[PDB]
Amino acid sequence: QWLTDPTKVKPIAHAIFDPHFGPGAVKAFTPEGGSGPVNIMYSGLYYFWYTIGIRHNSELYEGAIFLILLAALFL
Amino acid sequence: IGPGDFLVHHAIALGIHTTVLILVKGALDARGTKLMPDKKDFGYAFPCDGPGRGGTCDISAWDAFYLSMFWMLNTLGWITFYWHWKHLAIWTDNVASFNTNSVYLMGWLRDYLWAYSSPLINGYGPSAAVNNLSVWSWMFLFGHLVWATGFMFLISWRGYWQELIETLVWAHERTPLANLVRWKDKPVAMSIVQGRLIGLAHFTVGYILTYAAFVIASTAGLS
Amino acid sequence: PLGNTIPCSESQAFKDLKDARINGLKEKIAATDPATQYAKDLTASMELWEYRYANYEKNASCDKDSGQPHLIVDGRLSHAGDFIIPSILFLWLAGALGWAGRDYLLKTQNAMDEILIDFSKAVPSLVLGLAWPLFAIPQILSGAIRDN
Amino acid sequence: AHAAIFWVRDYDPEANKDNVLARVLAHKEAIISHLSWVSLFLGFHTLGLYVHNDVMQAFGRPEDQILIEPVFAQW
Amino acid sequence: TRATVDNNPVPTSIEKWGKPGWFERSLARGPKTTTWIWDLHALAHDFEVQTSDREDIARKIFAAHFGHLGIVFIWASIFFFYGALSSNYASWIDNPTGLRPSAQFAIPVFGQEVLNDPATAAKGFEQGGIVMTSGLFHLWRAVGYTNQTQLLATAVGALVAAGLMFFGGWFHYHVRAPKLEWFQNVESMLNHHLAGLLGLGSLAWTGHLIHVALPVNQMLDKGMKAADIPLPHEYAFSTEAMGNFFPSFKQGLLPFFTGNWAVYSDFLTFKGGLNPQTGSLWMTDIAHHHLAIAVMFIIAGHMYRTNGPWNPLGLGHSIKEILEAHKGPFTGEGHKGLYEVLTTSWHAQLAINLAMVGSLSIIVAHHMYAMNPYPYMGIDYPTQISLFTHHMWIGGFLIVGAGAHAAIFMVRDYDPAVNQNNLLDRVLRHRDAIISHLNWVCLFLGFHSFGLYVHNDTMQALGRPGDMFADWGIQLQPVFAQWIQSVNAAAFGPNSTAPWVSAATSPVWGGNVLALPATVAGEVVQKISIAPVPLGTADFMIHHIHALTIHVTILILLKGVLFARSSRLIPDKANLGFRFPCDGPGRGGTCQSSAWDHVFLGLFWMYNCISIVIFHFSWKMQSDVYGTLNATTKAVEHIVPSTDVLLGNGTTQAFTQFAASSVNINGWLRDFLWAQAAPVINSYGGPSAAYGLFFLGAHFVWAFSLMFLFSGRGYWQELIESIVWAHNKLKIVPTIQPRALSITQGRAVGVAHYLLGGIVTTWAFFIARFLAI
Amino acid sequence: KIPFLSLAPISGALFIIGSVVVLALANIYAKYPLLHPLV
Amino acid sequence: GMVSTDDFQVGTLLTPVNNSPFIKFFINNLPINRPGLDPFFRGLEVGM
Ligand code: CLA
Ligand code: CLA
Ligand code: CLA
Ligand code: CLA
Ligand code: CLA
Ligand code: CLA
Ligand SMILES: CC(C)=CCC/C(C)=C\CC/C(C)=C\CC/C(C)=C/CC1=C(C)C(=O)c2ccccc2C1=O
Ligand SMILES: CC(C)=CCC/C(C)=C\CC/C(C)=C\CC/C(C)=C/CC1=C(C)C(=O)c2ccccc2C1=O
Repeated sequence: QWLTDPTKVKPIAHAIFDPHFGPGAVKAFTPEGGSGPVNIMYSGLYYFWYTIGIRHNSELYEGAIFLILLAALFL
Repeated sequence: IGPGDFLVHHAIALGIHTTVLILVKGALDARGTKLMPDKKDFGYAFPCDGPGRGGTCDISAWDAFYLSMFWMLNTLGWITFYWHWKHLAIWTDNVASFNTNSVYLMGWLRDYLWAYSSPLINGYGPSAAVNNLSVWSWMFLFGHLVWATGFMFLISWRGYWQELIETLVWAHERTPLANLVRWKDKPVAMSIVQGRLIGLAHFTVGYILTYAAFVIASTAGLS
Repeated sequence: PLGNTIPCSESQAFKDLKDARINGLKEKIAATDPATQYAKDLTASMELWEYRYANYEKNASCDKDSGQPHLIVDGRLSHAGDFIIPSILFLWLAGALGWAGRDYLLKTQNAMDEILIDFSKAVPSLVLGLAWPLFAIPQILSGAIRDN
Repeated sequence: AHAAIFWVRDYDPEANKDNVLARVLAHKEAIISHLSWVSLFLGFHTLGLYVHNDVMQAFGRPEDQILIEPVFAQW
Repeated sequence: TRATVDNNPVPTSIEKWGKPGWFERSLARGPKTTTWIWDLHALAHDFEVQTSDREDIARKIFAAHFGHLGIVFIWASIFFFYGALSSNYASWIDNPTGLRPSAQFAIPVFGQEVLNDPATAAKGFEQGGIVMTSGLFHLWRAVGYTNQTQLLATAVGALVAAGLMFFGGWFHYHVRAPKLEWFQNVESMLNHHLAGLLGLGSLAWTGHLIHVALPVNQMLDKGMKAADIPLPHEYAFSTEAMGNFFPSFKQGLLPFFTGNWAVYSDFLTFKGGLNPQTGSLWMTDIAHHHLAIAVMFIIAGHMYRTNGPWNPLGLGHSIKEILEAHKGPFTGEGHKGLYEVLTTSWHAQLAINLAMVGSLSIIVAHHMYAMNPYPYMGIDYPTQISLFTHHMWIGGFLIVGAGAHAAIFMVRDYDPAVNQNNLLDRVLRHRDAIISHLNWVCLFLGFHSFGLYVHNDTMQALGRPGDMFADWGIQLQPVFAQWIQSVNAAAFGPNSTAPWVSAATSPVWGGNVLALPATVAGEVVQKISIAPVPLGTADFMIHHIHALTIHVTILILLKGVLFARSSRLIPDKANLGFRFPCDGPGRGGTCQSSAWDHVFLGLFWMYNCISIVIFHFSWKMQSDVYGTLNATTKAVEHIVPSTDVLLGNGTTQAFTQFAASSVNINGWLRDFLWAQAAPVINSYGGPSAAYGLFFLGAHFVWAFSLMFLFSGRGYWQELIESIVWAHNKLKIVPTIQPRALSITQGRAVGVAHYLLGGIVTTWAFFIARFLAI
Repeated sequence: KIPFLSLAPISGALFIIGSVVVLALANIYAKYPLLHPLV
Repeated sequence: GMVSTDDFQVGTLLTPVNNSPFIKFFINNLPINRPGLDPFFRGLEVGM
């Protein structure tokens, strides 16, 4: 969804499960068109992954599998 | 670039050079000095050689690491304060604010530190409901708390806490229902180097989280 | 006209800060009694400030955009009064103080003379501080002391 | 830090006899006192020009502050 | 008795002026290093390590008292000269409410003349000036100054009095000095400091109020200008002039000698609280005050027994028999020994006296905002913030010195033979129970006040405003304090517990908002000097912060006192002294084990205590008392506005800014410490630009302290080894050896700069905020 | 050596006070300059 | 009278908070100290 309009919708780091949140913080950390509270990414990984050529979440998934198995290889 | 740029680059040269002074001083004096010519036999981290010969507090090479850590934090504070204000003055179409007020330090206090705090400290409030910057507001006050908690270990030192823990040990061994529960390791005060290192760790953690909370919530709260 | 730098004779913003200060001064005189020691002080400040902006005008001080005088330090002879003349003045008077104190130590070598100042050996130390290069250069060319 | 840790635990003055490492241990007071002079130099003057600029904005005089263009970096 | 005084102990010479450090044996050998210099200054007023004779010690303390009273008279003269030459007092007497008071200007040099405020410019003082916050002018208007030449006469008389105190010090040390037997008759000195010092002092002050201060304030309140009479409404020859102001009884002092006291019920009244016209105490109540406590102080100086050549005189009490009569079965042998303690130890007396005068200055800070003493004083808000803040800080410093000299007694003047089974001995036998229980109640107060604040930060951040300890959430109502407000508000009328009171104790208890005429450019009446001060959940929380900080400062200083001589760690600590750095890195490390270090730590904890007190006062007075009456329908508009607190359902509720925002640290940061610091950082180019410069300079001094606080001297000494090498390479050799600062003195420099930087930052903030609005 | 003025605080403090007065009157007489004038 | 110590080397005081007979009856018959009780039942009553 960030690839369709890079310039206004913000990168999302991860989604929040905090049981301490009241209703205001649940509405606060939810973006427009979002189903719950998330963290807005400020580390620049979306721009990194765009420039190195990732366009799908399945490529991010095979990247995740490859780094867990590469870590398992180093352990 | 202009003259506030000149002044903060000399502040940067100051910070790097003083941090190098403490560290090269801690490296080259580590084996021995005139106050302590056999210091290498006492290792890297040790408290002191006691109150004699005038007094020997912070005489180890570990201690010049320890004191250079505050200078590195202050140096890198001046560096990222510079980067942040010059870029936020570019990003808000207000480069005349940097070019006028970066030469004097109430401009740094007011037009950088007081002015850009406003979306941070209004992250949560009684009259406006919370937004996404309330976590950076809580992290900002958290880092103020952790940084100031460091100052306890940095300023107050050991033998107060050892005498205080001796009263606490008396209070536990004479309280019924509760002297029947005993420690296995004897409660003592933290060591001298330990009090320095824990005070540094709190100072440093509070420094990083205070600045990270401000540099993210002030820049994300421009709009 | 250097980088981010134009002189005072063609700077618009220096004229704006100039006539803003002179106008705010002239309604500060023009609303008061001229015989009450406030307004004489404001006319002295007005004359002082006219020749302060005129001296920033006539010796090529340099402004651009924000209008305040920006000092160029290279060793340029056009901008010699920015750095080079207060350099020679600082080395003269600070070498005077350092050489006077150093010579005071070399003639006293006594602990009572440091907390209780002997003026008969402190003021001519200051007088030879006022001519310190003639006594300091050939002791650089000779050498000080052998210590490691 | 690990420079100083090298100095306490791993340096031997006999195998390193009169190499460059032993010579900068030999004239250590020159390096420390000259870093002391650089640090005091930069601090006295940077703080003095900054506090000058503070007094001049305090006294209503922005055109009396000391303003030095960084001529070497614009070159 | 009998005033047994020796003749000429010390010849008057110049020979010891050329020898600094004569008074101590290690200093007398000459300066060899630089620590001698600091050892010259730290031992200058320690007379007990200079001479061992307690008599000569007592004479040095006595001549020091005269020299100090001389320096205080020099300071008194200095503000009387400044009020008498370069003030606006000839025009401030006609406009006390629309003219800002000033007695100092900045001369036409370096551009400082923007510091001259043009709201102080009036006739005579036509330059502008520095607005002062001491409230000297309202004091001066209340005691009857209408003219600057009599202010000059007070200034000359204070210089003459400074010269008299210096000649008294030189006479009673060098020419004719008293012995040790003169000092220890504490009965007579108590009898002549109650009846003579306090009793005749406030009796003569009642005489000043009746003859001078009540009629001049009645002329200033009835509407006439500075053209007054200062000499013809006095004394016998214008006795009828006492009848022209407010009817002097029937005739003369004849109804004083005949006993009908009710005809003086016009200038000795018991009316009650504050005057609506001037916002201050009624002057007749002030005169009847100082007379009633004057009388009861002359009764108070008739208590202790003094024997001499007076025949029937000599009935009364010895203090020793009273102290040795109060024994108890819980407390062993009671107060026996405490008379010998308090008649042979100066530090024990100084500990009691610093505790009492610091407590009394804190008492003074409360009661002078609470009852406004001086005309048009409570509406000048920088003076209110400044005198509360001033007397709070002086009070906290003297309480830390009380803990200091109690520990100095316990190091130096403790004798086990005198203190056998008394209260002082058995306190030392269960000092672990006292300090440990004190440690527990400090933990309880800290969790149950600060964790409430942290909880409020958390629940307001998480979007749960109803989960907050606040007045809109979990209410923590101060029901005892609110009940005492209801009792002191309700006790004035008929059929009450004080039946003949017209206007209660103070309006802060819950009765009526009081307002004063003032200009403020071209406005209307406004200017609430004083209002009821309501107590809610935030007041519960801030008062338990205050109980926390008081109790930790007690814990530190009292742990310094009771563990001064010995501990389980160091049993021989009294041999190590009051002021030693440590006993080495052994036993784990013994850093800051001396009782001096507990004074050093209790100084910062006093800083914490008094800073939160003056922060409570600034935000509290600003949020619920101080402000404006609106020109339409007389509505109260405070200095900071009301906050509409968003509730959890969606609606709002109006609270004041202290009631809404002082329940967490984010509101303290934002609405108190970010919002009200806008006039100290925007003050440049104007009359408050110095307070910006003091604000930044005090931030510098506070941060400069932390080099000395967080470091230690072995670093600095091997650094000075490298700098001393650089000096010896160029033949620049001081005979006085460049040393690092000592451990105790580095701690002292750090606490001095921490205290100077924080309190001057806060001073700059308070004055630069309160001059603006 | 004279009494009370040969001491290091008096000699030092009158050096700071005399220096700031001579510097001050140098700022009045040279009209508080920023630089040295060449023209 | 009220405060004795009954072993004066041991750092404790025998006080009516410490040594009143009903306080000793209370503390000494709280379940951790009440005699004749297996440790499980002491834990049981403390837990309840
Ligand atoms: C006779 C006085 C004198 C002289 C000739 C020097 C000379 C020197 N100092 Mg030193 N110093 C002095 C006094 C002096 N100092 C005093 C009083 C202090 C304590 C504040 C120091 C603290 C100091 C440090 C920490 C360092 C030096 C360093 C140096 C060297 C480098 C230049 C510099 O940094 O200036 C700096 C000067 C100061 C920081 C001190 C300020 C100037 C003082 C107050 C002047 C003393 C006035 C004296 C009372 C005059 C007497 C007059 C007489 C006729 C009665 C240089 C050879 C640096 C070095 O090691 O270089 C390699 C170094 O880091 N100095
Ligand atoms: C009004 C402006 C002003 C003010 C208030 C100061 C103030 C100060 N300067 Mg300074 N300076 C200025 C303008 C100013 N400077 C300018 C425009 C220059 C450029 C030329 C310098 C260059 C300069 C140097 C090189 C040094 C200072 C130093 C100092 C400090 C102590 C000096 C002293 O007299 O103590 C008493 C005197 C002595 C203790 C001995 C005299 C030493 C003099 C200052 C240096 C002479 C040595 C040698 C001949 C030349 C050095 C070689 C150099 C080219 C690297 C002091 C706080 C010293 C410092 O900062 O410490 C680190 C120092 O070493 N300044
Ligand atoms: C190190 C930092 C620094 C530097 C480089 C300067 C530099 C300057 N300041 Mg400044 N200032 C500083 C720190 C500094 N300041 C600080 C920290 C403060 C706060 C206390 C101030 C507060 C301040 C004010 C309020 C003002 C200045 C002013 C000035 C300027 C004029 C000085 C002058 O030329 O006099 C004149 C010099 C001469 C006429 C040369 C003749 C010298 C004679 C021969 C000897 C006098 C030297 C001395 C007294 C030694 C005695 C010698 C003996 C033989 C008698 C100058 C550019 C003035 C200004 O207008 O700014 C533009 C002014 O208004 N400063
Ligand atoms: C009636 C008040 C009173 C009196 C008579 C004394 C008397 C004494 N005290 Mg004491 N004390 C007091 C109140 C008092 N104190 C208070 C209110 C505190 C809490 C702060 C203390 C805490 C204290 C400690 C920790 C110690 C004493 C010690 C002493 C003894 C020697 C002190 C000395 O030699 O002078 C020397 C004075 C100095 C070296 C001055 C220090 C520097 C000052 C504080 C900085 C001033 C800054 C200024 C206020 C503001 C800035 C201005 C600046 C910018 C120019 C002496 C018997 C010492 C002792 O050994 O007891 C036997 C000691 O250990 N006192
Ligand atoms: C902001 C920094 C800071 C903090 C938090 C403290 C905290 C404390 N100080 Mg300290 N102190 C400080 C600065 C600080 N100080 C400095 C700078 C100095 C140097 C002068 C000192 C010197 C000092 C001395 C000499 C003494 C203290 C004492 C105390 C304790 C007081 C008891 C109390 O308040 O109850 C409760 C605790 C708090 C209010 C701290 C915050 C607790 C939070 C709100 C609760 C956290 C919830 C939960 C535990 C978190 C779990 C999360 C999980 C992941 C771990 C307390 C723990 C005194 C003491 O020991 O008495 C008991 C003691 O005598 N301090
Ligand atoms: C630990 C702290 C410490 C302390 C307290 C001192 C203290 C002192 N040091 Mg020092 N020092 C230190 C550390 C320390 N140092 C370190 C770390 C170093 C580096 C290694 C040095 C290196 C050092 C040197 C090289 C010297 C000192 C000197 C001094 C003494 C200066 C006396 C003074 O200021 O009056 C100042 C007196 C004058 C300026 C005399 C002139 C006054 C005239 C005659 C009066 C008439 C003028 C008239 C009023 C008109 C005024 C106009 C004017 C412009 C002329 C003083 C006792 C100096 C000394 O020995 O004494 C002279 C000295 O030369 N120190
Ligand atoms: C296995 C494990 C770690 C379990 C967790 C164990 C559990 C329940 C809580 C963790 C302990 C905690 C939270 C505190 C104790 C630390 C302590 C002895 C502090 C007092 C002390 C202070 C305050 C100083 O400033 C200071 C400065 C210089 C030297 C020494 C000291 C010093 O001693
Ligand atoms: C008229 C007048 C004012 C004359 C001034 C008289 C003259 C000429 C020079 C006087 C020298 C001066 C002004 C200061 C020296 C102080 C000094 C050696 C500090 C280094 C040091 C620092 C930085 C710490 O943090 C620290 C922490 C814990 C223990 C020790 C230390 C320690 O040692």
